[PDB]
Amino acid sequence: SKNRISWVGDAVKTDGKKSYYKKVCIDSETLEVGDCVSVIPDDSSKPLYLARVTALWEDSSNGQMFHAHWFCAGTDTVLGATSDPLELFLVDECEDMQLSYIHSKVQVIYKAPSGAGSATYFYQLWYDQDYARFESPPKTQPTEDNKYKFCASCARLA
Amino acid sequence: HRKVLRD
Ligand SMILES: [Zn+2]
Repeated sequence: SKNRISWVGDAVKTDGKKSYYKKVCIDSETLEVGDCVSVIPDDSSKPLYLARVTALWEDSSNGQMFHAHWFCAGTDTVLGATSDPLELFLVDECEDMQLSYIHSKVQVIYKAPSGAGSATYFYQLWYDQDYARFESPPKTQPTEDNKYKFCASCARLA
Repeated sequence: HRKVLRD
């Protein structure tokens, strides 16, 4: 939902037919080439389309325009849905489009390959094996007398 | 192929 659109800065290039720009002000926000954008599909029930703004230009025939380089989610691939709803995939699908179709400005980052990391065990909760329930870890404290051999499980069960 | 065909 975008209704008030204004160019930012002088035109970077001119076709004599198109006037390319580097930044746009849409409503409150400022959008520039390279930013990413969300678009509602024709079927509103479908998830948001996401794209990278590769160009911005004013057209004598079409008006205020931009070029959308789409991303895609796992459901759009042979994979099916992915484990993370924030996961996207690059894909070679493009589209010229009106700026008024932009739903919102979104943040898309590239996550570079990473290593295995510190493979150590961890815990977060305490399991009451009698009542089959999880709680925050109990804060049973040792004394200065039995600290050298304190077992928090020995203390509670006593 | 083109995705959005709205008007
Ligand atoms: Zn393209």
